[PDB]
Amino acid sequence: EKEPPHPPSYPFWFKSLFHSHDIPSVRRGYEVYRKVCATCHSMEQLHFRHLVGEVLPEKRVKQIAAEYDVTDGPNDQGEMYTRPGILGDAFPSPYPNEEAARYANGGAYPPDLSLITAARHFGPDYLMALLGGYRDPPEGVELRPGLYWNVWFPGNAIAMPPPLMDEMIDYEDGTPCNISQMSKDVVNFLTWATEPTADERKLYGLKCVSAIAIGTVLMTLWWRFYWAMYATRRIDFGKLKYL
Amino acid sequence: EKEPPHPPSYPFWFKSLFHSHDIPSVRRGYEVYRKVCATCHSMEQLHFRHLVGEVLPEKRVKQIAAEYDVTDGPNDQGEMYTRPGILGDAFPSPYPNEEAARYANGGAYPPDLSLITAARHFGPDYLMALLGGYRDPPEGVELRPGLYWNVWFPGNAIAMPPPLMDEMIDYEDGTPCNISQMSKDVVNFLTWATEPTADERKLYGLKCVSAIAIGTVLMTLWWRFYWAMYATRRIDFGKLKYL
Amino acid sequence: FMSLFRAHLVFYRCALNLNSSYNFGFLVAMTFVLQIITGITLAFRYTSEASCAFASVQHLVREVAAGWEFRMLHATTASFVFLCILIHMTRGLYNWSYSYLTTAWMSGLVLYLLTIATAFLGYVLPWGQMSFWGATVITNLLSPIPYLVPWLLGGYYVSDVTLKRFFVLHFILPFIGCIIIVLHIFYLHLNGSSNPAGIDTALKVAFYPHMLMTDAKCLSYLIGLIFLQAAFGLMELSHPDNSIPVNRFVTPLHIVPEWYFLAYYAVLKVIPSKTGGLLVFMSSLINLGLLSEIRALNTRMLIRQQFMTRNVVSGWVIIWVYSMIFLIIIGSAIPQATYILYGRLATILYLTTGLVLCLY
Amino acid sequence: FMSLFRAHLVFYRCALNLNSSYNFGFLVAMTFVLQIITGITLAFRYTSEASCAFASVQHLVREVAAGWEFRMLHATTASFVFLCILIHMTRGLYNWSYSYLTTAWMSGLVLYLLTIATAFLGYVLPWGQMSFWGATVITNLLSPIPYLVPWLLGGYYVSDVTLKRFFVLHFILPFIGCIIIVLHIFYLHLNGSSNPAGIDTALKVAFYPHMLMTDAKCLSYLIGLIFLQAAFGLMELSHPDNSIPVNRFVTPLHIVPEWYFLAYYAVLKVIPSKTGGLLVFMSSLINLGLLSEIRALNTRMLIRQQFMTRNVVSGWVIIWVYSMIFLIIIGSAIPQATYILYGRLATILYLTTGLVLCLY
Amino acid sequence: SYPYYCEFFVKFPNYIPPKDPAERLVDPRQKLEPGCTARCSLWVNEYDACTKRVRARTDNKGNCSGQYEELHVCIDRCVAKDIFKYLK
Amino acid sequence: SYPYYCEFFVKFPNYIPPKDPAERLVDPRQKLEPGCTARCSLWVNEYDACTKRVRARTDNKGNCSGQYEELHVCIDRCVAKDIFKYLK
Ligand SMILES: CCCCCCCCCCCCCCCCCC(=O)OC[C@H](COP(=O)([O-])OCC(O)COP(=O)([O-])OC[C@@H](COC(=O)CCCCCCCCCCCCCCCCC)OC(=O)CCCCCCCCCCCCCCCCC)OC(=O)CCCCCCCCCCCCCCCCC
Ligand SMILES: CCCCCCCCCCCCCCCCCC(=O)OC[C@H](COP(=O)([O-])OCC(O)COP(=O)([O-])OC[C@@H](COC(=O)CCCCCCCCCCCCCCCCC)OC(=O)CCCCCCCCCCCCCCCCC)OC(=O)CCCCCCCCCCCCCCCCC
Ligand code: HEC
Ligand code: HEC
Ligand code: HEM
Ligand code: HEM
Ligand code: HEM
Ligand code: HEM
Ligand SMILES: COc1cc2[nH]c(C)c(-c3ccc(Oc4ccc(OC(F)(F)F)cc4)cc3)c(=O)c2cc1Cl
Ligand SMILES: COc1cc2[nH]c(C)c(-c3ccc(Oc4ccc(OC(F)(F)F)cc4)cc3)c(=O)c2cc1Cl
Ligand SMILES: O=C1C(O)=C([C@H]2CC[C@H](c3ccc(Cl)cc3)CC2)C(=O)c2ccccc21
Ligand SMILES: O=C1C(O)=C([C@H]2CC[C@H](c3ccc(Cl)cc3)CC2)C(=O)c2ccccc21
Repeated sequence: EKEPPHPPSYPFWFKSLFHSHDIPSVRRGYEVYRKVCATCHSMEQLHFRHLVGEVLPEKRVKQIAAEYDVTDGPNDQGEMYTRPGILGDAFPSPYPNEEAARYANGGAYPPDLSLITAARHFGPDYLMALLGGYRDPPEGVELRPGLYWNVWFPGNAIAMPPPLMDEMIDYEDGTPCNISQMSKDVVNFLTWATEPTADERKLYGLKCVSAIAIGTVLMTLWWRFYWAMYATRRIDFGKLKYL
Repeated sequence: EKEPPHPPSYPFWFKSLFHSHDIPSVRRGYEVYRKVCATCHSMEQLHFRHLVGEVLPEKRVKQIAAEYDVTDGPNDQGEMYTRPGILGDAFPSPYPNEEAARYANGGAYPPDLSLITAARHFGPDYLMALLGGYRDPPEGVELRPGLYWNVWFPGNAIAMPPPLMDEMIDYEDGTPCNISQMSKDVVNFLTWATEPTADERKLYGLKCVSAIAIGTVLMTLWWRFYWAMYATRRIDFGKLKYL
Repeated sequence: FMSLFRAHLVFYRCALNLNSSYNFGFLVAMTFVLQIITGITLAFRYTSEASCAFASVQHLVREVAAGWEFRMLHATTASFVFLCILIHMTRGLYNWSYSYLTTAWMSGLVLYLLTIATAFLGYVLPWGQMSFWGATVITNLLSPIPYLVPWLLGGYYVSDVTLKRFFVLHFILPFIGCIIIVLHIFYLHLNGSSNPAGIDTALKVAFYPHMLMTDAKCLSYLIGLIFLQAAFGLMELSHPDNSIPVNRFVTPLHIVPEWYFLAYYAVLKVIPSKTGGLLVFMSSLINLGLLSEIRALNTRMLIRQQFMTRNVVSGWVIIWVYSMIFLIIIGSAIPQATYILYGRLATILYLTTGLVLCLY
Repeated sequence: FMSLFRAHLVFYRCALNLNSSYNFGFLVAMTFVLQIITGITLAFRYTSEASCAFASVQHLVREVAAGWEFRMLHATTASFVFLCILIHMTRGLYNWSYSYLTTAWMSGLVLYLLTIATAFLGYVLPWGQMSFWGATVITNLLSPIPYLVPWLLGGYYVSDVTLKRFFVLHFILPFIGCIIIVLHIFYLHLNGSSNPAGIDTALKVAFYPHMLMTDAKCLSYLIGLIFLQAAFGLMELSHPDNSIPVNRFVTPLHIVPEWYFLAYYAVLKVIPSKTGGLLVFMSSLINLGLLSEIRALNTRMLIRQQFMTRNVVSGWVIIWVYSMIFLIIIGSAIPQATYILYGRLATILYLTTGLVLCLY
Repeated sequence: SYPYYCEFFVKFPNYIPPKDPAERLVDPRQKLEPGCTARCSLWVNEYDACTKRVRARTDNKGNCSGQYEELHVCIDRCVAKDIFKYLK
Repeated sequence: SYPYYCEFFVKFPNYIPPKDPAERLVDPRQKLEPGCTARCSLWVNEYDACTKRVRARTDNKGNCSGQYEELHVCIDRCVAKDIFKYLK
């Protein structure tokens, strides 16, 4: 085994202490995820409820949910059936169980992405590096079929094929499509999905810390107020010196 | 609504304080349950493990479990399959869900019998009475199709058809079959299945209570030992009377 | 803390004529300690999920060594908690203990309220039909204030969230109990106990040899009886209907709370207005509280002798007890006009004989 | 209990020259109270089932109002508990507090053991990869005795039964903590605190006005810092790998305990014999215990001044601290020969400098 | 909670052998029913009375389920005394 | 636990407009790669050295994955400085 390298720091808009997420990037990342990465991965913790008002307008989200068949039941006869998805349903998944997922992916298991940036070191910088990382093998190394070389994956050999391809998807705001752009936008989307409460958390943090610091100044003054009366005291032995 | 009547007390072997269950009756009751009552009811809490050593020998119980197909999986391809039952599996059930059960029984739900005698008033006496209770309607009453008159069921109209029929089943010890005998044996079996730990509980109870009572006698003597020294005391005022 | 132990439980001096009726406090404390032990060891294997709580309780009984014993001891000792408390209360109504043991009597009432709450929270945790519909009823009963009921539930209806918080609350309350017990005993030993004769006397005797042995004797009897009922099941203390899984859209066809709740149930059956219902409980508890300062409600100097022996007039406490038993009887039966009529008669008796205690 | 409050926290008289280094006890107590509040309110919505614990913790964050805040405050305040405890210990190693505060020092050690146990039990409840495999490791570590490990587990392997009893134990232990804290303070105020100068002095001053305000000031700073880290996430205190669901047949490829456990981990990496491993912990804790009666280990009359200011020789406590930090560093890294070599160097230093404290 | 509750002083029958191995291919209840039918005659009387009156009143509403229920509860409570003597 | 950790004093680029609407149908990385390739020349040197020596030794075991990994880590850590100037 070896110590894997550390990724470079990219200037994502959010990684400042005063900045929020960047919602157009999040929309584009969601579009990428739907058109590409949802082929083999899952996000079992996400429901369409989460997108209205935070990322997308309600009407559009309902229309998105309507594109899927979702299973429900039992009915009066005790049978199961399929219906169009609704705002209350979780995202769909491509495989019914882990065994089928491994069967379709040569034995490896595609992890659920509901917390992916919180489940790796350097989070989004690691993911951004990983999506760039595919390269030809070095001299003296060969990989068995259905396995690929990536310079940022630990041990350098990974089961996921090269992920991105130019104009494999398209954007509704007009932005041009290329693997670098898709990388940035999908990493933004997944970082948001890892904890949608981020902006609430940070905006509350700011007020809290500011007020507490003002507090601290006031209490420091109050403490010194009492320090000074005994720090400046005079005690004499035998007879009085000064007055 | 009305107050339903109370059943008569039958002299089941177990309802004495010193008696156990009556295991041959339990075997015969299990046979009845398998051949008849398991057509529409379920016992989801019972596993074949429970029968070895308490009711039946292990070999026979394994052979019983082998008669059923039990579902298991997933396999390497993520598919489910069926296998012969084993000692570790729970009893099978005739319907996949409550909706199908109601669909097959004209809307009514056949309750799970895993605790049936503890889930009714007068328990086994009520069940024994109920299985006897089917009779023709009284003057001025008529019941809609698929509904029956029973003089012990509350409100007198019940959805379960007449349950028992002579030599509808047969016994391996040689006992003759008739509805009364089947009633007694199946009620015995269900009473056992309601809590298999009964005999353990009672045999432990006996030792506990006996020893505690002997205790109580000893402590009573010890308490009186100290009662008597102040109950017999003399106190005089002014001068001494007796000595 | 040893010196305190000796001062209060060894050298403490009582009156010679304290008979068994003064031993039931110790007994309720012991049922508390015992119920705490069995509680904690039940918590180690219980599941607080609406999908599977029921089967969690069944697993203890079916597949765990000595699994059945702790559940049944816990179930049966509750009845003895309440029986001992009621004997303990009636003794002090009979003697007019509250004449001078003012704050002790107040503390007592608070402990009884704590115990009611604890028991009812426990009663929901096995998650059967009776549990679900009981919770529904009592939560609807405290509805008068907006949004308080969905908030306390956690939800628009009784839910897994409700189970989780009921479990935590049932965990916590008993120990608050214990703290209030220490407070109780402080007020008690500040004054000193009363006699059955209700006189002041110098013929005192120390605790350790004489009264400690009587405590021990009664303790033996109680342990005996708990085990008898627990192991053999002589009485049908609990109704069978909690043995059925919950259904949110169908009630059970016959309904009977635990016996220590039947009298209350009777009231909810017979008074027309729901608010009148709730106000009867509030009023009766306020009346009991009011006895703490009975010396002030009159200018005649008070005595503790109620002269109830050989007395054809009997006493208001005895009429109270018989009215309460009658209410339990009617509680148990179906709703029918005649039961309701005698219900209302008994209810009027129960209310009036409580009001009248202040009128010496 | 008000009179006691006044005697011990208002009129109690300290030395004039007590600086901030004597404020960290109060601080650890406050982190205890705070951790208890957040604990209880987390228990109301947590699920103790192996099938669904993980998603239970995720539900708080995703679907509950202010759900995220309590989880993160609870997670982050633990680090401050341990940081404050270590500062608090090192202060008294530096001053040789244990010279006369014998039983206080013993009580301290017991409280630290309680805290380790509490934290580790907590660490299993979110039920991720690191939780499962950590529990596996520590339960295998206490294997020497037959059947004790399947018994404490409840089972042949870490299971839902294990989760249930860990949850109940993590509930209970903190309050036992509180009781031992009262005991701690009894022994402390029996003697009276030491000075930074280690002399006896009559220039005392009362607590309420002067020292209470310093306590309050430091309290403000600590509340500040906890909220800063909790809301913005400046430091990666906890590794990401507990974010992955458990798999019973595959370990995580890289392993890093919580920082307050890394030094211990380092030892388990470098000593060959597993029993030697466990014995190092036992021996070091026994050595710390032995300091309680250091006055007896020699016939020269003892002083508390260690004359560490301006001293080129430094002091054994400082070498201990730096050795411990070095062990944390090595804890964090991968297993490789050179790390193990410097590990063994640091381990020898850590053991020797603890043994040597007795040799004055 | 419990499967059953203990009853004091219950009397447990000895198995009266059938006089013919074929004798209990027919339900023993049939041999106890006549006697009890004779013992519960007052309920038969009242049921027949109600039957007559219901058939007469002519306002086209009436039934005798009460008295029928009482009749059969009586008969069953009689049969229960001897039925277990004939079962193993 | 957290999705990311805050970084101090980060510099956020202004979007350099493409000179031709068609200009970024091709990946901007291609326009940053040459310079960085020139900056990491020592790693190219060592990788080619190891390649030669591995091809020579003739005992039929050898590889140069180390130096390759270092080369590409260098190039990436260079590219990361300017790539976000060309993305919206
Ligand atoms: C015997 C009593 C037992 C009490 C038990 C109470 C219930 C406890 C339940 C919880 C468990 C606790 C366990 C401990 C209990 C206490 C034990 C104890 O020490 O008792 C002391 C007790 C009395 O001691 P003491 O010193 O006289 O006490 C002072 C007095 O209280 C005098 O005190 P005072 O003079 O200072 O008065 C103060 C006042 C203070 O006030 C109070 O304390 C009042 C409290 C009243 C209760 C209020 C609350 C009620 C709440 C509702 C409860 C509902 C429950 C529903 C249950 C339904 C059940 C069906 O008390 C009174 O006024 C009390 C007098 C009441 C008179 C009532 C008269 C009723 C007559 C009924 C006649 C019935 C005739 C039927 C005919 C039928 C014909 C067909 O003595 C004994 O029990 C002696 C031992 C006897 C042992 C006998 C064992 C025999 C076993 C035989 C086995 C055979 C086997 C055969 C085998 C054969 C094989 C072949
Ligand atoms: C300043 C200190 C702060 C301490 C914090 C400790 C950590 C706390 C963590 C938990 C949280 C608790 C919260 C409360 C903390 C206490 C607060 C307090 O009251 O502090 C009092 C503190 C000291 O009060 P004192 O009365 O002097 O205390 C007595 C002394 O201790 C003297 O006592 P003694 O003379 O009686 O001695 C007894 C002895 C007793 O022994 C002990 O207590 C020893 C304890 C040692 C620790 C042992 C445990 C360690 C366990 C392992 C921990 C591992 C953690 C790993 C963390 C990794 C992080 C990366 O203590 C000692 O010997 C201590 C002396 C140690 C000397 C060490 C010298 C090191 C030199 C390092 C030089 C570095 C140069 C780098 C150059 C780089 C060039 C590239 O004073 C202040 O803090 C004054 C307030 C300052 C406020 C400044 C705020 C500025 C904000 C600027 C904002 C700018 C914004 C810009 C915006 C721009 C926009 C354009
Ligand atoms: C099927 C062709 C996939 C598509 C489309 C995407 N992913 Fe995937 N991924 C897939 C497999 C079979 C694996 C296993 C790799 C292994 O070595 O076992 C993965 C793995 C990942 C990982 C894990 C990286 C790590 O260090 O563990 C990540 C972070 C990941 N994949 C991300 C990801 C993204 C962002 C995708 C959309 C651009 C995407 N994947 C698509 C299978 C497939
Ligand atoms: C399908 C033909 C069934 C067979 C065979 C048995 N039972 Fe059943 N049972 C069935 C239905 C549809 C119902 C519902 C009745 C209703 O009114 O809704 C029942 C009900 C019962 C009950 C409940 C009695 C009560 O008071 O609630 C019991 C105790 C019961 N059944 C017992 C029982 C036994 C012992 C059987 C074997 C002899 C048996 N049933 C067979 C459907 C069917
Ligand atoms: C005065 C003290 C207590 C009283 C009166 C009390 C009362 C009850 C009651 C009446 C039940 C119902 C049991 C049933 O219906 O089968 C119950 C159940 C329960 N109690 Fe308590 N209890 C007390 C203390 C405790 C304590 C201290 C704990 C844990 C720390 C606890 C944990 C439980 C649990 C887990 C159950 C569930 C039993 C089950 O599911 O079968 N109890 N309690
Ligand atoms: C957990 C509940 C309770 C406990 C543990 C408890 C405990 C005790 C104990 C140990 C005593 C002294 C010995 C004895 O009298 O048996 C006592 C006395 C007393 N208790 Fe309680 N008790 C409880 C509930 C109550 C209640 C509900 C009331 C009143 C409504 C009450 C009122 C009194 C009074 C008045 C006395 C003293 C009577 C006298 O001295 O004449 N207590 N209690
Ligand atoms: C000194 C006191 C305590 C300490 C040091 C402590 C420590 C911890 C730690 C380190 C965790 C891990 C949290 C995580 O990894 O995200 C935790 C979790 C937890 N603690 Fe404690 N705890 C304390 C008191 C309590 C108390 C008093 C309770 C309840 C009465 C409690 C209930 C919980 C619960 C429910 C969790 C689960 C958190 C989750 O699942 O996200 N804790 N505790
Ligand atoms: C929950 C854990 C602890 C709490 C709440 C606590 C609390 C306190 C408090 C309030 C004081 C007096 C004020 C102060 O010194 O800040 C104190 C003093 C002291 N504590 Fe602790 N402490 C804890 C752990 C420990 C530990 C782990 C040790 C030793 C290993 C220890 C040993 C001492 C000593 C020796 C003193 C007095 C020092 C002197 O007077 O010179 N305590 N503690
Ligand atoms: C028959 O006549 C009598 C019987 C009596 N029995 C007893 C048991 C006591 C008693 C109870 C508690 C106590 O101190 C304690 C407080 C609280 C605790 O806490 C807790 F929760 F109970 F464990 C423990 C301990 C000290 C004394 C009496 O005074 C007492 C008085 C009389 Cl006249
Ligand atoms: C800077 O110098 C000092 C600071 C000091 N700060 C404090 C906070 C105390 C102190 C702590 C607790 C206490 O009494 C209590 C015991 C236990 C409890 O219980 C629990 F759990 F903490 F809430 C509460 C309360 C009484 C006093 C000191 O003596 C003290 C002494 C010195 Cl020299
Ligand atoms: O209809 C009721 C009902 O009325 C109560 C009632 C009994 C009295 C209770 C009670 C009343 C007052 C106090 Cl101070 C404490 C408890 C509240 C619930 C039940 O316990 C119940 C349980 C299951 C199904 C239905 C019901
Ligand atoms: O290999 C380990 C390991 O060695 C420990 C160790 C760390 C030190 C702990 C500890 C040691 C001593 C004391 Cl007094 C308290 C805790 C025990 C568990 C872990 O915490 C761990 C967690 C997850 C996966 C693997 C591992």
